[PDB]
Amino acid sequence: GMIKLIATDIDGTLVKDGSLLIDPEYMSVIDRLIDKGIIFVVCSGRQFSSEFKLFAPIKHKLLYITDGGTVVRTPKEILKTYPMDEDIWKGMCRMVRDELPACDYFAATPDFCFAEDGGSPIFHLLRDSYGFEMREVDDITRLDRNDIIKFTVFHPDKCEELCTPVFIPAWNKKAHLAAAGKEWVDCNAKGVSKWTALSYLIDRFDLLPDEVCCFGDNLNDIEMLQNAGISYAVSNARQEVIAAAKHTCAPYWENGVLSVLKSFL
Repeated sequence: GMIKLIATDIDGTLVKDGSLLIDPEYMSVIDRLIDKGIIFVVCSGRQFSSEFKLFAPIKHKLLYITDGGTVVRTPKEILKTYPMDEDIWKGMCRMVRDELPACDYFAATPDFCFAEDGGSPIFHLLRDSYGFEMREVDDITRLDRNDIIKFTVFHPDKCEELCTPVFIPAWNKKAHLAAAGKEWVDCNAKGVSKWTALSYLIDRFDLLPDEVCCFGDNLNDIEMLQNAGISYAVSNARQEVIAAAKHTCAPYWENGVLSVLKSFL
C-alpha cells in the first residue's frame, strides 16, 4: 500500500510494438487503482496522440510522458517540455546539410514533424505507414519555434557511420544523441530521459522514488527500474533490464503487467 505512483512504458511491455489495441481489462484495473488514489503515468517513446488513443476509455485520468521524456502532460495541458535551444537544432541542421549531404534530417515538435523533402521514400513511410503528422517546409533553419523536441538524421544504411567522424563528437556534449539501427541518429536536449521526466512528476506530487512502481522492457528503462522502489521487467527483456528491475513479470502476450497490477488491488 506504499505505492503512490505507477509508471509503465507501452511497446513490448503492455502490447506488441506499435499496437493500437489493448485489453479492456487493463483499463478497468488501472481505473480501479487510480480510484484507490494511485497516480498512473504512461511513460513512453510514443507521441501523445498515440498514448491518448490507446488509453482512450480512461484517458482523462492519466498522466503522460511522451517522446521518450521530452514532454510531460495532463490530458488537458502540458506541464513541462524539454526543448532544444535554437543554436543546437539549427546548428545540427546546418551541419548535416553542409557536411553530411548524403543524409536527410527532421525536426520534431510534440505535435508534428518538419521535413524539407516530402517526396522521399522515408517521408512516405513516416507519414503513410507510421501515421506521423508531417509538415513539409522549404528550410527548417528559417522556422521560428520554441518546441523542437527532437532532431533526427537519416540515411538508408550508414547513418551513424556518417555521423561518427564529426557530427557525434560535435554535439554529444551539448545534446543527448543516440543511434537507432543503421538508419537513424536521434538527438534531444541534453539531460533528457524517461527518468528525468518521471522525476519531475514525482517531485511535483511531493513523492519519493521509493513510492514508485515502474514497468519496463528496454535498456532505456534501466534507470527508472533501478530508481523506483519497486519495479518489473517483462521476462522476455534483456538480461540487463531484468537485473535492473526488482522483479519480473510475464510477457505482454501473457498479459504479465496486468497480473501485477491486479495484485495491487
